[PDB]
This record gives sequence, structure tokens and C-alpha cells, in this order.
Amino acid sequence: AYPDADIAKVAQLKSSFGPEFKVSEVAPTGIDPKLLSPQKLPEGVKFEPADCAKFAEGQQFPPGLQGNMAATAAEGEGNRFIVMAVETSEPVPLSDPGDECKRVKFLGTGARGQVDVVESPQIDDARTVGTHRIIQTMRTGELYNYVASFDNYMVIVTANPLVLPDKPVAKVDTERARELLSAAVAAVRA
Repeated sequence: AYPDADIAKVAQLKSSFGPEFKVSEVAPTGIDPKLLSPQKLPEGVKFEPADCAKFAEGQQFPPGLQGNMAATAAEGEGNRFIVMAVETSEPVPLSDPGDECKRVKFLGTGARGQVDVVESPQIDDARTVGTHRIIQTMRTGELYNYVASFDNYMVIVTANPLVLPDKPVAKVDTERARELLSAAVAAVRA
């Protein structure tokens, strides 16, 4: 379907960031599901709605998947953006909450937080899902995740405030994150 698709083409998105950004890259290499999924929630935390517990974990990559990943990341204007492109031997099941689970809260001794579905862009022949994770750990850590799924490809944009010692926090540029997702999918596909 996507004959010339190549996760290595995420390198193209370097040119999507101005001189105020520091850009880095991860060359194509075997997948590491731990680097791809949101960080694991602590044990014993309780969920609300309780039936929405799975969606709190965000996009998962099953431990059996084979595949490769490449990434482009940028830090600047008080944000970090990571654009990851993944190709697997079969499609990754997409995490896609219904309205019942568009907000999940959780609470435990080590942690408390919230995972909301947020607007994500329409991308031709792809499914897209956006979330906003706000996590307090023993304190607040925040990020936006945008996922695009097509065939055996998955593209993930993660955007978070830079939290630097003794500096104020900036708001996340979610507009830029969403445009990075569209641009990355178009770059990877052709």
C-alpha cells in the first residue's frame, strides 16, 4: 500500500525546527517497547472509571512484536518534541478510548494523575488518537501523545514541557505537535 514507506524518513523533520531548537536523531534500530509506551503506572493505584484502567496505560507495544524504530527529537521554546516512527511485522493494536473512557483518573500512594483524550489530526488512511497525561509522582509531570496508525506503521509524537532546575514551566505547543504528526506520516509514507 505504501511502497516507498521508510521510517528512516523521520530524519526529514529535522528541518521542521528553527535554530532555537536543539535537534537529535535515533537512526533505525530494533524496537524497544519500553521506550515507545508511556512510563508504567505504579502498582496499587486505583482507577476512575475503574473499567477504564487499560486506557490509563496509553499506547502499548506487546512484548512479542518484531520491528524497527527511528526518531527525531527537538528541545527548545520550553518544549521537547519526540517524533518516533515504527514499522512492525504486524500492526500494533491501537489504543482508542470511547467516550466512556475519554477521561481516566488514578490515585495511589506514590502517584496520582489523569489521562484525557484530546483532539488529534485527520490523516488520510490512518487512525489517529491524541492524549494528555498529567501525572503527579512522589511533583507534576505532563505530556501530550499523538499516535498515527496505518498498515504496519505507527508514528508517535510526544510533546512535554521542559522541566529545568529553577526555571518556569512553559505551556506545551500542541498545535506544533499535531502538525509534526501529519508531517511525519507524510514523510514516512513517501
